[PDB]
Amino acid sequence: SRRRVVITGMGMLSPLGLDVPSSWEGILAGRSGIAPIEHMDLSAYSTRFGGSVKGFNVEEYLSAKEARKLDLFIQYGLAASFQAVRDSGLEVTDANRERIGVSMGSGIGGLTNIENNCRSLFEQGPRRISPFFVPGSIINMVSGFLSIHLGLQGPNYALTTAQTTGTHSIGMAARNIAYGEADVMVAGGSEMAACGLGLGGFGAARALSTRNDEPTRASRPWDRDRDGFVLSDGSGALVLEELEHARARGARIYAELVGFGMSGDAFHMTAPPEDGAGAARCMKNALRDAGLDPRQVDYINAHGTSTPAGDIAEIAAVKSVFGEHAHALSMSSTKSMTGHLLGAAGAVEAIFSVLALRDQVAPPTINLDNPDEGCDLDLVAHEAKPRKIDVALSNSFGFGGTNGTLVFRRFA
Amino acid sequence: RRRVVITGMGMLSPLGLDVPSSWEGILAGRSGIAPIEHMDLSAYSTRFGGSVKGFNVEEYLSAKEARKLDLFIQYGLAASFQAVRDSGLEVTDANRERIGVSMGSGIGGLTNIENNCRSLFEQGPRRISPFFVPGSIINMVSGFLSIHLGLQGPNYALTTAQTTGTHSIGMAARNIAYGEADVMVAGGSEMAACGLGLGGFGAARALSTRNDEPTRASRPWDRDRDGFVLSDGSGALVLEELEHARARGARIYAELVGFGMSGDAFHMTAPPEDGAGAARCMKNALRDAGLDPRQVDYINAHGTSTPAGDIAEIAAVKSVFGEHAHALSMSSTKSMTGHLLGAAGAVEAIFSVLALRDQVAPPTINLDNPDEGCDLDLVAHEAKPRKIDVALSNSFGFGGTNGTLVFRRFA
Ligand SMILES: O=C(O)[C@@H]1CS[C@@H](c2cccs2)N1
Ligand SMILES: O=C(O)[C@@H]1CS[C@@H](c2cccs2)N1
Ligand SMILES: [Mg+2]
Repeated sequence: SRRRVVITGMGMLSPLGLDVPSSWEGILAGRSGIAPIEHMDLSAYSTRFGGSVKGFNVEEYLSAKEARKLDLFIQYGLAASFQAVRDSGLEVTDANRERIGVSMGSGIGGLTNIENNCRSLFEQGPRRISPFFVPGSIINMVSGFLSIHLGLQGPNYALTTAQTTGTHSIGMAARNIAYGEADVMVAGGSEMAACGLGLGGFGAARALSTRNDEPTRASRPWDRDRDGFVLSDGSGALVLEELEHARARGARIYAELVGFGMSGDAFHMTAPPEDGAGAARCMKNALRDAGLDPRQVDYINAHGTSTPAGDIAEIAAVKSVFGEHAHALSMSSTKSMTGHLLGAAGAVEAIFSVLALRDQVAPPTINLDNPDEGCDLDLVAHEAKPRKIDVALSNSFGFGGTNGTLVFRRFA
Repeated sequence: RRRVVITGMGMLSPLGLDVPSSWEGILAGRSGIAPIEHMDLSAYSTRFGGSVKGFNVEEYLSAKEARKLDLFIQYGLAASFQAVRDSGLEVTDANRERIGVSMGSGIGGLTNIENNCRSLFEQGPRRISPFFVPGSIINMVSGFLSIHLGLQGPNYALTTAQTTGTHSIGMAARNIAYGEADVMVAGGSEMAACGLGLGGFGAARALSTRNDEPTRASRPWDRDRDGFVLSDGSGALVLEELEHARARGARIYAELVGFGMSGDAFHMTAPPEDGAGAARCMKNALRDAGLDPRQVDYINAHGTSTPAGDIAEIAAVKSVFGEHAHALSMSSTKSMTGHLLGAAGAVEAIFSVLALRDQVAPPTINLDNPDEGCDLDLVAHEAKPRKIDVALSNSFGFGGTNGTLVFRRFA
């Protein structure tokens, strides 16, 4: 029936680093990747900081010429994907290229490119719109360009489920493998929404922290003084592989992907229900998918965005799903350090969950100085905590009330 | 693996504001293409397209709700509401966890982004709508539909450019087949007819510039074709597990038996001349369905009226079907509707289902002089009544992303 799926390669760009090891080093050290934004003038904006990718060199991956045609979200997605494939040791050949697919998504996609082309249109006229505008801006072009560059001929698609994108991308890619549509998938997400429209759009909704004087303290999930999320950029990609395929080529296996859950809240467009009912159904779906007792869960990488309503909803959802075991597991939000990578959040957080398994350590929730009312679980405040972790869960919730949960397990 | 049937359909297209009106146009060989009226294209090289005419969002949403939502979302919701109504499905506490949605778009909220860009550049960030982000992102058709109807099953959105509608329907069917849902609303929507859209595709020289005869512009496989015609709209299907459908006495249009995907891994905006990726995709879909290629009677082609694209599809069909390529009928309804981009696969799935219901191959209009090698039965000019037990619908998109759906008569 259903085939087993393992993780054999990972890649990342984040506010903490230009690859996985550097990012993870920052995570375990409790380092913030958040700083005043330097690439544009935000004097007129209520939020002037976020998580930028620092010192990205696209020329390690693509020619300058090729890169100029592509929005940053595509460049970031390609970088993460190339890293992951290299990390996997996979060799693409005529014998396997039809069995290797890609599903790299984004929540917002090419907003910066669209903005720049809109500026050209309004100020100069339609003949200043780039000939590469459409292919350089649409969300499926990470999958498109990766497939072209590596020669991948398997299932080729992209999800866009807002802040849940990365999680859904990885889960659905795993389903393709489990049900025999592919043997390998490169999956994850990328995001670069740090332009006027992005900061201004989230600003207009009053969704962002406005702690401009102390950006590194802004993202503080479950803390009583939290005041909205921190906008961040980057990408995560995983090479998912059928177990026997991985074993046959002597691949290094990080972990097994054992469970995937989805649900819809059917509640509100931008706010979760206070009781976290949809998130609870999603996690339960994922645990039953994995054939697990909830007591087997050791670590949860929370969605944990540093919003008042969101953070408390997750606590409620975890208490509902896990009962008294909610007090035995460890749960943390790495968004405390990275900020919120939107569509890429689930991808980078899947990577962190896998590394939590590899290194047997719960990443910290930094800035958790004063836990809010009811936020009385082990939230790994301040410092990384070495502990036994056999099963790790990663949650993402997004606009439209779209939920995703991934369950990873140590592989023996 | 559980069987999946189609129990409801909905549509907005250049030919009509619902399925029956659109299908009437298709069978009559009507063009939905006309000079664009909603903006000033005097300075553009292409000034026509397929618009949705006389859309009344207040049949579906309050004025307040509508003001928050980009047109592509309005179109998607309209098609979705129609399809759910057409299905007769009753959502209850007992089944709401088993009903999901996967409605996608290729480009999404270009018009809304354009309008907000004006506020940003002329006034600054403080004039950006508080609803800008949720009202513009692609997953909001799925989001809003789930909220309005109380659907708590799988909730997601595909964005695979011109293949979106096809992939959305295919992956939704997989959810049902493998037990993740009993019902899914699936398809796509698009409204890219703004300065950025016309200007963007214009800058790439991808559009027909036959401004003097807009209804003759979309001419798939014709020697005088000169690019695609940009169109707007939406399609949605209610997909349902067979026993679930039977239990409530649903009207079943057809069965969805196969879904294939592939990547060309060739070029960003052009397929390979031999259509190798499309061929692999169709073969995958047929194997998924457990069908011999000789069982295929009708193909609703991607058929965009681009030089490279059209010929690649013929080559792919010849490769997959061999001598049977001369027995089947293939047509492009884009000859009449133009190219609905992300919604193309959704409306074309609907047309394939209706081809099965009515036992008729829709025409490829404007096919006056077939190009070299385009010597299959392309149903030139007029609808052709024939036996159709199995119908295939193809979509190919930027990045070389391919999808094929296989539908069969349900007895
Ligand atoms: O990631 C985020 O910042 C947002 C806010 S918390 C979550 C939602 C759940 C339901 C609607 S919005 N997504
Ligand atoms: O739908 C369209 O108009 C375009 C052109 S034909 C198809 C492609 C296949 C491979 C890359 S582009 N998509
Ligand atoms: Mg921080």
